[PDB]
Amino acid sequence: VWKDADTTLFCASDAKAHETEVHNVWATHACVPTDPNPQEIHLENVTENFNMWKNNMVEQMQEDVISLWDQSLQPCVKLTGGSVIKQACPKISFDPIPIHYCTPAGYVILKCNDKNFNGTGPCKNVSSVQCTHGIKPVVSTQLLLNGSLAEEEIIIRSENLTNNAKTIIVHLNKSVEINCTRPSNDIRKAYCEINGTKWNKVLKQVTEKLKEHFNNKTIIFQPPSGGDLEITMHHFNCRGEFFYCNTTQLFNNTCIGNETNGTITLPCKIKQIINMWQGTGQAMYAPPIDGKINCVSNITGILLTRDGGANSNETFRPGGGNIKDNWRSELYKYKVVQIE
Amino acid sequence: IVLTQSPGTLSVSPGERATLFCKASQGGNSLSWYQKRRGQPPRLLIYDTSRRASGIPDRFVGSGSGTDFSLTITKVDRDDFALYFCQQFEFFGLGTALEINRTVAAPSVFIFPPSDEQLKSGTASVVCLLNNFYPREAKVQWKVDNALQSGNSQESVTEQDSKDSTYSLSSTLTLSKADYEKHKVYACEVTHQGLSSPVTKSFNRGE
Amino acid sequence: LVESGSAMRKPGSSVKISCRASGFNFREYSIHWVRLIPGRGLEWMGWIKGMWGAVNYARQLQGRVSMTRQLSDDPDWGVAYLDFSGLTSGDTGEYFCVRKGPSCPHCGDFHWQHWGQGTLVVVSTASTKGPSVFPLAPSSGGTAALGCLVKDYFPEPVTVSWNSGALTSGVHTFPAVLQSSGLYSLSSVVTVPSSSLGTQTYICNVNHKPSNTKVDKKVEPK
Ligand SMILES: *[C@@H]1O[C@H](CO[C@@H]2O[C@@H](C)[C@@H](O)[C@@H](O)[C@@H]2O)[C@@H](O[C@@H]2O[C@H](CO)[C@@H](O)[C@H](O)[C@H]2NC(C)=O)[C@H](O)[C@H]1NC(C)=O
Ligand SMILES: *[C@@H]1O[C@H](CO)[C@@H](O)[C@H](O)[C@H]1NC(C)=O
Ligand SMILES: *[C@@H]1O[C@H](CO)[C@@H](O)[C@H](O)[C@H]1NC(C)=O
Ligand SMILES: *[C@@H]1O[C@H](CO)[C@@H](O)[C@H](O)[C@H]1NC(C)=O
Ligand SMILES: *[C@@H]1O[C@H](CO)[C@@H](O)[C@H](O)[C@H]1NC(C)=O
Ligand SMILES: *[C@@H]1O[C@H](CO)[C@@H](O)[C@H](O)[C@H]1NC(C)=O
Ligand SMILES: *[C@@H]1O[C@H](CO)[C@@H](O)[C@H](O)[C@H]1NC(C)=O
Repeated sequence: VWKDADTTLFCASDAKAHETEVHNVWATHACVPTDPNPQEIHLENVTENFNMWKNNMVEQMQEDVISLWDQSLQPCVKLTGGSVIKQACPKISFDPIPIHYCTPAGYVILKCNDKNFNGTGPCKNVSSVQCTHGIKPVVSTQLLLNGSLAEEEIIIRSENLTNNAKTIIVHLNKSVEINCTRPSNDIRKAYCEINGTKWNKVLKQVTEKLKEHFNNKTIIFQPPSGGDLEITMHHFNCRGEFFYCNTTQLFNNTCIGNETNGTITLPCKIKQIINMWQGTGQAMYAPPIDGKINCVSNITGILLTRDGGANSNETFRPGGGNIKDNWRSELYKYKVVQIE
Repeated sequence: IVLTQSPGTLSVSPGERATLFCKASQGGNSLSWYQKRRGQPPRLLIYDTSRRASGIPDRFVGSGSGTDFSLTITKVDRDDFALYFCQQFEFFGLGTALEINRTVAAPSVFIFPPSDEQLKSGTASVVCLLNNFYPREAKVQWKVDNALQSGNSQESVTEQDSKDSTYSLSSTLTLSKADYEKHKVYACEVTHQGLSSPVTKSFNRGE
Repeated sequence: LVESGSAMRKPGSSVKISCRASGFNFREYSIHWVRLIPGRGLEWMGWIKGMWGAVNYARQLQGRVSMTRQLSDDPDWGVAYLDFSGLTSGDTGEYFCVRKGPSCPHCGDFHWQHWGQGTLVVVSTASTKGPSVFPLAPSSGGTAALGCLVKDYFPEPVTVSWNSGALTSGVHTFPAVLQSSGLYSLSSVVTVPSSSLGTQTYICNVNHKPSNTKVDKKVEPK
């Protein structure tokens, strides 16, 4: 017997002291070494209600990742609305590492072992674990990178589908690699290669799983209707450089069975003047570094907001923005409770 | 999702109990309620089926489940007579208007011939008044030399005058100078409900 | 929430309505725009986040609407903007900027407790024109009515006072109606005892500010 409670968790990882990489520097003092032998007790005949949209584990992880970026990534000059903060801006190795969240003495994390569980309903097959699995704190928009694939089939996640003001999280069952590349000598010009033959095959499965929640009507995709550059295009950080990828021919689709040259390429650019997700305004970074910048990631999730109005067709446009929704993509089956 | 507000207009005496409806098409959710008095922006009353907002009297009681919803006002105040809208997310209802109920009132029908100064403009407009009446269900016909008009007249009714909760209305029949000088008798048949006989006020061309 | 003043445009034009926001974390809350088109009910047009400015426009207004956010440490500060292109004749009404007022966290993103003062926008092919005044001479037995006919004017409104004030008894100033010519017109009558004719003077004062037109019209019995 337990109750839904909230406490201050501690993070766990495998940060290496020899590594000069940002996440390794942060997780070697703010976290503890990962336990070599994690135990897990499987429990049946016991149900439990979950809610990823009201999970304290997310707000804590959010407060930790924002501290990771305020600790290391220091831009040249930073605007505070009216004042400036001019510091030093040296380049650094940027690559997210798996971070586990555990409970102190007196608390236990509950894990939902239900395959097709979205994150709001009750779970019949629930297990108890001391720590969460490997979660990479990757900050990105529109497309979720380096996460966990669906257990068996695509799972649709949303606070409420009938509400158009709530972002939608898609849990892909099969991943699609992206071959992003910034060649070295045209210095701003970047690339992003996606297998279009398997993209329209995996995007159609997303629609069909979504069409089940919408009275058997057609579904059309389109680029976002507006906003800042951090949300209107595929924003993600790779090798310390902030990428901005146009995904016009990526959400250029319609749905019946499937609908949509060389494989689809996404024109990207590197901006030194970006809007921080820390919520302190706009900042300017040092110019891009020489060499071949390549960022091979994995598409595992999509962030959507249903274009609503007075409709028989539903329009879905990409756009996450709130990175708190990114952690929910993995912390959906976890909840901190207080023992007896 | 279809939000159907019935009946659209409700006559309630100041102190009686009012009951509005909001039968939705797709259920399994909640509903809000918005009040709008003329001259002021709409105000939130009830959110999530049955929850009041800040600075709202307890006389406003919400309820309902599934598809059927209802807004009830225990003892209607004199300031509660306004337009009420219901909301589901982005969708709204057409709105119901709370009306002050009172005894019937016979309209005092008046007719005004167009001015000679007006005839110099090339057009002629004759109007009817029939002010102070209840309810706002009237029927002005406009008959010139026993000829019925349809498509050349506009009426304009005022909201209930709070001092007696009565109406007024004003039907204006506009014609050209050439068509006005062609005829003689201009009548105005009024079919309300006060007195079984349709009151008709008329005048002949000249004086 | 403070919006701009009343604006009037030509058909096929565009209108930019601002919406000053303060007293709340703008980055965490949304600003929706709802228009009240007469006899059609409230219509939700779209919302705008203060964080990254994600927008959700209504399907039946595509290629016509566009919302931009302005900002500035006292965060709360900032202005929301609504752009409305492709103006037709049926887009005339009150346009509100709405927001979930300072209340419960349970309140959804459509439970708006706070409403702006509203922005009236009239779009037509007409132009600013002073009104013409036609006297409604009373008929010929006991308590008859007399009034003034304000015809062919644009735009709203017109203020009608009788005898420069001091006469506010049985006065009925009807709401304006839109003729087929595209110009407004209304009547303003006053019920008066039949024994007070020829001895009492009755004057109506019609005023039209947008076309700077003032008229002191008198009414005599037949
Ligand atoms: C609407 O109201 C009428 C009138 O009721 C009255 O007027 C009010 C201003 C208030 O002063 C009341 O005390 C008055 O009684 C109701 O009229 C009824 O009509 C029938 C038939 O004509 C008559 O037999 C009844 O006596 C009237 N009612 C009373 C209380 O005497 C009418 O029923 C009301 N209808 C609704 C739907 O509210
Ligand atoms: C519950 O989940 C565990 C692991 O996720 C699995 O081994 C077990 O078979 C599941 N229970 C049932 C009844 O399938
Ligand atoms: C999640 O699954 C539960 C099943 O218990 C269902 O009730 C709920 O509507 C689902 N939510 C979404 C967003 O699919
Ligand atoms: C992406 O490219 C398309 C052209 O295919 C362009 O219309 C659109 O504005 C671009 N979006 C950006 C730059 O955000
Ligand atoms: C989809 O792509 C075509 C050309 O490939 C383009 O004309 C069209 O505008 C695109 N649709 C969008 C951007 O919604
Ligand atoms: C995802 O992981 C791969 C391999 O671990 C790495 O190359 C890539 O940079 C990661 N994605 C991001 C956005 O860092
Ligand atoms: C969310 O949707 C469910 C049904 O899908 C409904 O019961 C609930 O009231 C909704 N919540 C909000 C805040 O609209």
